[PDB]
Amino acid sequence: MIQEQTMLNVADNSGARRVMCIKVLGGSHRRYAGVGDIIKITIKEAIPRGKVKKGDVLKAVVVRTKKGVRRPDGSVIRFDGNACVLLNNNSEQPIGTRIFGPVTRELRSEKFMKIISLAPEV
Amino acid sequence: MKFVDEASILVVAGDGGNGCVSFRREKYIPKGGPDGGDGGDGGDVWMEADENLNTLIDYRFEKSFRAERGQNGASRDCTGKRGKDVTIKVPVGTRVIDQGTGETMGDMTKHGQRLLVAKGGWHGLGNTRFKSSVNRTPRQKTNGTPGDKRELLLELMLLADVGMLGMPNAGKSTFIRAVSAAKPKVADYPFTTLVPSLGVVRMDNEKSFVVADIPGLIEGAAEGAGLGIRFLKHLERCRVLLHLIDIDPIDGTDPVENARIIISELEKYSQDLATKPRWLVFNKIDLLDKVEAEEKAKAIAEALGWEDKYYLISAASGLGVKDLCWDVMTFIIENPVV
Amino acid sequence: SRVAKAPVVVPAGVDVKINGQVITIKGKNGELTRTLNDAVEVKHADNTLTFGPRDGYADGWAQAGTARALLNSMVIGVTEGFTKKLQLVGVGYRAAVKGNVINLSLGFSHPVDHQLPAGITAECPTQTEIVLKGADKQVIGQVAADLRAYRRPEPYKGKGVRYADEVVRTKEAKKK
Amino acid sequence: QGKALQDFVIDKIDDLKGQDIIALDVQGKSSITDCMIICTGTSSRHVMSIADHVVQESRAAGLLPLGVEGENSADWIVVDLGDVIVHVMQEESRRLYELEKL
Amino acid sequence: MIGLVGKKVGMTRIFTEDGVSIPVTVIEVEANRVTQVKDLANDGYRAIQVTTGAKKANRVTKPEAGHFAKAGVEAGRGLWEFRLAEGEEFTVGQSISVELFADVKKVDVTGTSKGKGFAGTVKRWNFRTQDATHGNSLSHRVPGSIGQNQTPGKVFKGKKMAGQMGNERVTVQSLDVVRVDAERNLLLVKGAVPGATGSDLIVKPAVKA
Amino acid sequence: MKVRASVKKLCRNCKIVKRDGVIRVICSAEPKHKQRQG
RNA sequence: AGCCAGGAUGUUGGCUUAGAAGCAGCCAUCAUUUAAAGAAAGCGUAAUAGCUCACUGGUCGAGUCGGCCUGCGCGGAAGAU
RNA sequence: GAUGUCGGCUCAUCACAUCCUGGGGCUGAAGUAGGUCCCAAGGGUAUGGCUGUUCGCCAUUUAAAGUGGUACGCGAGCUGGGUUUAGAACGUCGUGAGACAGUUCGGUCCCUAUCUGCCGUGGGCGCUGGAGAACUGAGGGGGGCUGCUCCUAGUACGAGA
Ligand SMILES: Nc1nc2c(ncn2[C@@H]2O[C@H](COP(=O)(O)OP(=O)(O)NP(=O)(O)O)[C@@H](O)[C@H]2O)c(=O)[nH]1
Ligand SMILES: [Mg+2]
Ligand SMILES: [Mg+2]
Ligand SMILES: [Mg+2]
Ligand SMILES: [Mg+2]
Ligand SMILES: [Mg+2]
Ligand SMILES: [Zn+2]
Repeated sequence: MIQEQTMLNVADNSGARRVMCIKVLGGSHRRYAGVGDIIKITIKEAIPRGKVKKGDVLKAVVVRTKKGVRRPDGSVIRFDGNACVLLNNNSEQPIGTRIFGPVTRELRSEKFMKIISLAPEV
Repeated sequence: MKFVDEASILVVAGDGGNGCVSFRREKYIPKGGPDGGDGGDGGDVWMEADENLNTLIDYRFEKSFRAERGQNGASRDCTGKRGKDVTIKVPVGTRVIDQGTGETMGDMTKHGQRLLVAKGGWHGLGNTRFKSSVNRTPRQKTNGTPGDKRELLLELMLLADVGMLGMPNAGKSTFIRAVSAAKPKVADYPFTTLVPSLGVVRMDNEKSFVVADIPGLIEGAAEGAGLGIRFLKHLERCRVLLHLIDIDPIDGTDPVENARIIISELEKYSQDLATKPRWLVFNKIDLLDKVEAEEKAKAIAEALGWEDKYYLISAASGLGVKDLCWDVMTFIIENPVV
Repeated sequence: SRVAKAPVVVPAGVDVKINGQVITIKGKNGELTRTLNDAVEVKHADNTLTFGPRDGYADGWAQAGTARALLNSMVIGVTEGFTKKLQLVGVGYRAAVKGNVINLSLGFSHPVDHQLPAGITAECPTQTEIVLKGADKQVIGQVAADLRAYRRPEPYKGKGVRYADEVVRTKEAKKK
Repeated sequence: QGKALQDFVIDKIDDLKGQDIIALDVQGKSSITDCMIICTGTSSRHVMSIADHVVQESRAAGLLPLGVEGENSADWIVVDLGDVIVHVMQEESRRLYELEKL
Repeated sequence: MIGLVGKKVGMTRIFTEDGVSIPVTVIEVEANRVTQVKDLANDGYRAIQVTTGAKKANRVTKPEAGHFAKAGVEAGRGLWEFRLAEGEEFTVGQSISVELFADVKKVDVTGTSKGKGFAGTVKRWNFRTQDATHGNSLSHRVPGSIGQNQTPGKVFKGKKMAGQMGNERVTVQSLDVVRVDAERNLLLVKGAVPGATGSDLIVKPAVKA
Repeated sequence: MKVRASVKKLCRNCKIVKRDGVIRVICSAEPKHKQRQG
């Protein structure tokens, strides 16, 4: 799963490269973040010319998980690497203009169409 | 709902915490030392500017806003918690004035701007903070510094885009009913409205403007003795100042004289309102059933000599209401300076 | 006590039966029966009903006068009847009666249905007007309170249900 | 519904004065839809009004939208009409998010 | 109405037309035969005593043999009582089939869960294991404190510690039934039921909404 | 409504009543005068 | 105490007053026919209106009103196995 | 004549002077959201950085991150960071031995459960001839939390927000 103090990659071109999931949203005693969830991240590595800087705190949406995603027919969607899309703090909207890599269909269920629309895969 | 300025507020900063004179005694240590936690910092009252608000109706009762007492310093080096900040919701453009040698602390500029009005009291140091070689068992305690007792006056100017100026016989209040749904008091007697009221004209979802009606003024209003000229202070912010003139007034019977009497005190309020592009329209058209209506309109328009575009409307129902609003909004677009 | 010093008189065509401490005032407008407190006595006499207490009771005349009040309303309800007036004020407020049930629409998300007692009837001369007809003043008062409790008026606009003669407070409230 | 919702959506957007209507026939490049419509919004209130208009007519048409995203912010709002995604966005958002790639 | 009593044979998934896999539990039910019917006059409450399966004649002793012979029923694995619902009636010796569960669409399954033996505090009551390092000595899965100081001076009843876990009656409520088979005597119920394979299960219509 | 040990007729339209063994004040004119804990 | 009625006449008293007709401000607060009416206490109207009050008449018919002293009670009265 | 102290971990229990959820009164309660008071203890009641810290400040969530009692609950359940016997050093005091409710580095936490208690599981006997089953229920225990979205409805309210 995805929990606090977890190194995270980025699935967008916002400017970050490595972030830290350090707080997961959703309710009290929230232990894990699934494939579609709102999490709080801190930038650990970013391009100096990018739209975001080092140490910034903002919201992210999970895209890919190591453990996988359980389909209603006992099918898992595993991945090699954990990635997220960065969002503005006040409004949950994508910051990056593109998505790099595959995205699961589960984001469609939770009404995340910004990531699904401009993603050149599933 | 309605627009009322000149709100007053009393705010007090949270008093600083109080330290405690306590000593530490343990199982094998009869002489442990002065162990008394310091107090907590007092609460702080803040100011916040929101775009949504445009009135001070919530502060015409001048409630007393309390920042909670700072938590007293507890024994065993337990520091008291600071009181939570108190934030008061304030519109944009308000003036902040103190009672007694008061000055403008700050002017609201944009949404989210924060202004400090009263800083909380400092915490009271416990006996842990006063031990030394001279005195090894400090019994002295310091009271927290008191909070700031301050009187606040809030002055707000009108945020409307269109302001009305006309005689009490003119249908200023009833024109709001024709252009919006605000339901102000309308009757056949002078000085029906006592305070300015707001109104929003939304003919399309994308575009809209705010229009406010202002209480009527008389010949003698210039020097005073009536409602004064103080209600024209809520102007100079409107992009356009619509002017209503009552054709063939029932009790006036002097259309030529009273048409230009508005400009008389308009040129004498503070700076003649910088001669902003005030229009000129007539009302009570339905009273004149036929061609006599606009026949007199040109007769009374040539007396002023302005000769610019004039609109013949009746505030009772339609008849130019639906087309004058578009032209008012058209003027708004090319001029974005407020 | 001193109210009970004035005995009541029953009109013509009213039958009164005493079977111990139970009083029946059955007549033109239905049949009703009430049990007493076992401490106040009513004596059969000429066309007039009197009340008195029992010796050795602390309350004495204090509670005897109570029966003089309730029995007074009993003869009124069996000859003249009891009328209760309730009116609806506010948009989206409608009232209708279907048999022994009043249909209510008071801005809720579901219709409101009320079941009436056996001896209570209601009429709707207007969509915002309900009139209650009954034989006992206590029963209609409870029914009127039940209707009122759903939408007790607020003092800002007066929306809700109210009695015809009831006056409600009006507040010129302006803040927030 | 197929090949008819393409004209149905364009009619509804043009009914409320949409500008620069473009239809992308993404038959196989994307694995979620069959065609896409992108339209411009003059102002923030206009974008919300366009989005509400297309959703409301869809319910009367007989198709429930799967969801919308740009509710709080009117910079870019999407409507999921099943096989068709319709994007209506402001003047600025059509250049920062360049939707000619698909 | 009443339920049935049967035996769990295993668990299997069911594939729907849309591809959704429904994991179900397969319960075989033999045609239960009523051995007694109770009445208010004799016992003061209405219930029917049923039996299922078959039992070997040698194992069956005389006392229950007369019990079965009185009702005209052969030997059975066990006996159970189901409470009636104020209007339903059964007769002695009537066989109970399974097709009556074609409308309940919600069943309650009761059975003896698996026996885990003497279980520790961590396994039974889901306690928190203490630290395995930082100097900890001989105390990892121990319960820890079990009370306060001398002011209570005792251990309260119902305190959570180690003991026998499982091997007791467990009820799982509001279980969806998927399919019922009459000619094969199978009942497909969605979810997992208590007990091991081959254990006796009691299925009843759901009492909640 | 205010609940306090000391209860008195604040205005001329305040009636003192004993309900369920406690002292209460009912104001027919306006409900600000309601008291308890007499 | 309830109930049924009356409760004005110069007079919108003078001034400031857009409006002060009793009840936003000050003033005198006298004086007319009456069983009684105060340019007057409260609600309401910007102000007129519209409700009361002080006070009077009629039915009803026997105790009513408010101060003291004293006995016994009520609330005030929330803590941890 | 003795490890027994503060903090932390595990395990909790009780009171209500109620933090949230629940039911209301008043309001200077248009609505959402708030202010104060009454009833209500069924359930729930945060993660990290700093410091040994309880407490606090900070960052970010939640409906909330309640106040207290229980040898400031709990070391024959654990930890030994604080303090601290024996070592050493700095500042100060004293000629000095040394000292300092001054600081810094390091520094042994024993017990196989007799009784009450509690968690489970059995043997004996009784229930009036014996035995095998199946049940009613006198009583006892467990559980009772709540966020978000949609319809109602952009409806009531509100000039609009
Ligand atoms: N037939 C007709 N009567 C009108 C029209 N406009 C006004 N009136 C009449 O003239 C009266 C003038 O009063 P009103 O419009 O309320 O004036 P106002 O705008 O409130 N001015 P102020 O606030 O200063 O009193 C109205 O009450 C109405 O009887 C009109 O267009 N047609
Ligand atoms: Mg006006
Ligand atoms: Mg529509
Ligand atoms: Mg919206
Ligand atoms: Mg809106
Ligand atoms: Mg909404
Ligand atoms: Zn009162």
